[PDB]
Amino acid sequence: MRILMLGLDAAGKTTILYKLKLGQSVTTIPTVGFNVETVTYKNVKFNVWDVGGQDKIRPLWRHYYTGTQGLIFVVDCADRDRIDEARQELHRIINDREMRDAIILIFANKQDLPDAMKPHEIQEKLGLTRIRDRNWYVQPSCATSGDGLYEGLTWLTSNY
Amino acid sequence: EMSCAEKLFKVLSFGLWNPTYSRSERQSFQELLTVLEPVYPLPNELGRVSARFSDGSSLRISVTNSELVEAEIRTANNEKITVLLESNEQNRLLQSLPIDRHMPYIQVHRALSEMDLTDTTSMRNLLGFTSKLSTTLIPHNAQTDPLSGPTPFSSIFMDTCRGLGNAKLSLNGVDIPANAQKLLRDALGLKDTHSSPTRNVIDHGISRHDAEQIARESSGSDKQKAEVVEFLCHPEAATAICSAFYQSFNVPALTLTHERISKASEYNAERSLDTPNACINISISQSSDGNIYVTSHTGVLIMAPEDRPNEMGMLTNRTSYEVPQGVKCIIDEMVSALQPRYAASETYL
Ligand SMILES: Nc1nc2c(ncn2[C@@H]2O[C@H](COP(=O)(O)OP(=O)(O)OP(=O)(O)O)[C@@H](O)[C@H]2O)c(=O)[nH]1
Ligand SMILES: [Mg+2]
Repeated sequence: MRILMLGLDAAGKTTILYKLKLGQSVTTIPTVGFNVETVTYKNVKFNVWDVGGQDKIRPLWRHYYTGTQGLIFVVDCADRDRIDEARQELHRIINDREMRDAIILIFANKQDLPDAMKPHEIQEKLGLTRIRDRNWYVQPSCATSGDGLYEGLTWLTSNY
Repeated sequence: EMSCAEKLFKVLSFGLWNPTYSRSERQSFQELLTVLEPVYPLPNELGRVSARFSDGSSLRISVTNSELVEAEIRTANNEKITVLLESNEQNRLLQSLPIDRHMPYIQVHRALSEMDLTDTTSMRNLLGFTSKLSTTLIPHNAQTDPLSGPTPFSSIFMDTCRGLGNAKLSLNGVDIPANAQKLLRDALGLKDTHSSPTRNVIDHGISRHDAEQIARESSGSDKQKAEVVEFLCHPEAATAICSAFYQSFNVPALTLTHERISKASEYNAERSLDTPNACINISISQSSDGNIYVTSHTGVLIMAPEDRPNEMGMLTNRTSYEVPQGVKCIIDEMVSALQPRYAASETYL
């Protein structure tokens, strides 16, 4: 099961990548190119693809779509100023013919934060609510703790 | 039966962490690891290190851009030993050298057995081990590049005057101690409130005189004391010494970590412990071509990620650059000449 993690920069994708790859949270750096690493979980070897989410290098992810089976969209639930800038990237992502049919984990990551946006509001504020013909599950997480992540795996695994 | 240089490399090779040593062993390893020093690397190398021991053995390690390791040892009895090898996963000879690496996250070390972070002195000693260890590059950023900002080096001579007396400081491998350090502070004209050095120190470096005293009062070998003297007597010396104490070199790394830094800082004030902010550790080298190379480390306390509550460690910021031969200790010139590389480490217990 080849996985592709997508999201805006500074969402915590890379952090989740190594929270899961190393088991312990590390201090990440602006991902310039990409990372990829493999994670066996419950006899299942995810193959996750981390690509820089900076405004700049956004349209290079399509170079990655062909193969994906689950769109982990990882979210910074404190940054509300690009909440729209990101409710859109989501629609563009799965609309592109590449990702027509694919289960969709949503990491409401950065919940430990004060102004932590609730998991349901995430569902709402992304536009996830009025959409069907589609597996889309919302997963509250803290990437630096580990919260949610291995429950989100459960969904990827389970629902596939 | 072995020279210090052979012992270190063997230890470095086996595993500087492999949990077996008898403390008496570790303690004597840290000792050896202290003389190891980053020097100017070739454009095709990750970095290069060099050491001169009190038994006349000498250790040089190159690491090529493709993490390929080349070692040279010269013994007590004029033996020449070349070693080829790759650091892998078990050894990680690479983690155990003061070199910068390209990685998605800040390299995490562990400390040796009974190392603590409990006081000012246990801190300089953690830095004493972290400053010989590997770091991860933080890619250049106009926003955090302290040389990018509007006040570049503004605090240079205050940090210098302040850090002098209270740093680990190495000139071409020779340890400059606290008094020699204050002596070098005076030699620059910097015990002063907040003046700049003499127009003499600039342009002429230090005087032969001050230079001799300084090296005289410093720890190491005579031949090495002579390099110190000759290095001091150029202006690039001042440039290199002063810029090395520059406090904002840490900005990129603090940019990444500031909240777990704040936590570490808060976390100590609740206890009533009084350990300082930064611990400073500096290595300067002039190779025979007269090239000058600086590696400056600042260690600062920092909390582990939330998944490891109540665990404190050290964040080791390395800043490295050559001081091209022609650059005197004035702002505009150092702003345009120096091209600091920034890299950081996190070390825990
Ligand atoms: N408070 C909080 N911060 C987080 C969380 N997850 C990640 N971060 C931080 O947010 C910053 C961005 O995390 P990264 O994983 O590097 O961001 P990215 O998504 O990989 O962005 P790019 O590297 O540019 O592609 C990092 O400093 C993380 O430590 C979280 O759950 N809570
Ligand atoms: Mg990233």
